[PDB]
Amino acid sequence: AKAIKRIQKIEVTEEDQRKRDLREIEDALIDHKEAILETLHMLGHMNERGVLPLLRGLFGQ
Amino acid sequence: STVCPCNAMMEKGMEGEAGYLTGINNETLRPMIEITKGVETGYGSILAISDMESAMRDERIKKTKTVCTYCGVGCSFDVWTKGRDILKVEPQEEAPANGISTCVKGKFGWDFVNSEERLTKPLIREGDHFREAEWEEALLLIASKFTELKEAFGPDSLAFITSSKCTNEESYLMQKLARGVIGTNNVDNCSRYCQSP
Ligand SMILES: CCCCCCCCCCCCCC(=O)O
Ligand code: SF4
Ligand code: SF4
Ligand code: NA
Repeated sequence: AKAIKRIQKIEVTEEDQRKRDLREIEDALIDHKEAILETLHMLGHMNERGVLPLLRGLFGQ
Repeated sequence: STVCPCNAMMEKGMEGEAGYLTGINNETLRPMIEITKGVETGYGSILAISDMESAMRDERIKKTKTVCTYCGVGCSFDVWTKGRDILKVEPQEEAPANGISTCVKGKFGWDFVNSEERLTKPLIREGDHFREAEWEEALLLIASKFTELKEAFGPDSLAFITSSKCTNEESYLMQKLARGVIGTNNVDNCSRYCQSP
């Protein structure tokens, strides 16, 4: 066909890009699932032990 | 326990609950106290550490003024609560009717508030049992049946009993419901079996 240069780009809406970015963060959590799960267990123990409430009170007051 | 100036006489509710480091089992906490005692440079240094921790307790322990739900002496006092746990009922000298005085019921008889038997959902009778139902259906059924008996049998076919356990405003609203809403004078409280004479 004849020579053309103009390209009409595909519309990536604000909401579409937001989903792509959030999905990228979701995939990173999925990849580091074990590390997150372990962090949550560790965090749960810090709360059971005196640690998290003590820090909440140290900054609270 | 109220008048004791130290922990020598204390409520079991306070034990292991009030402080951040008081939950540590006595097996581990006892050597900690012995270590600290030996290390200690001066009383003012470790008193400052204890004051900072005492200040931090304000995050956890909530102290709220209340009037005893039991008898007519009208004892008022502060309830010390860490979450839903009642640590101690702390009387105050300013309490107009009782001062620092309390009886077993007001000082220690508050377990019922956290009883596993506490009703948390409206119950609508479904034959030989009670059905747990939404607040909307329970209120809608009370409105439908109260209007039904008021239309067919009159406003005087509906009696209303106020509780002397409940507040002045709750007594006022029960009688405003009976007289102003239903249209009957059929209101009363346990004073009928009590000091009406
Ligand atoms: C110090 C470790 C910090 C870990 C930060 C975790 C961030 C969690 C992001 C959660 C994203 C939710 C995804 C979504 O709402 O679509
Ligand atoms: S706060 Fe200190 S002085 Fe007061 S009862 Fe406890 S250990 Fe004794
Ligand atoms: S503490 Fe005892 S005397 Fe005081 S109001 Fe309550 S039940 Fe009555
Ligand atoms: Na005391």
